[PDB]
Amino acid sequence: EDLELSLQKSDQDKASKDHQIRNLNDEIAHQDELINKLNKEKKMQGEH
Amino acid sequence: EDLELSLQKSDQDKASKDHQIRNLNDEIAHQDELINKLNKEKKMQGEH
Repeated sequence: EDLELSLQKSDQDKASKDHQIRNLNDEIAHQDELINKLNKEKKMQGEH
Repeated sequence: EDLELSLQKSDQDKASKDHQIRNLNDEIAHQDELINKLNKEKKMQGEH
């Protein structure tokens, strides 16, 4: 009963980290167009 | 000894995923001044 108390809580540590690496990967997908369109916005300003 | 084996599988997996989070935390920090550099460009060339 001691060892499951680590085991359930260590998985609880892992699942707390599992969506964390997902959400930070959801961030890089989300800001991707922001660094992409500002690569586009300056170059069309580069004409002007 | 079976539950020790499943504990050491998670224990090796936890810090190895922590190896995945840090360079991913690096890249989310890497573009951070870069997008704000692009942000300060349009605020600079705006009146220009």
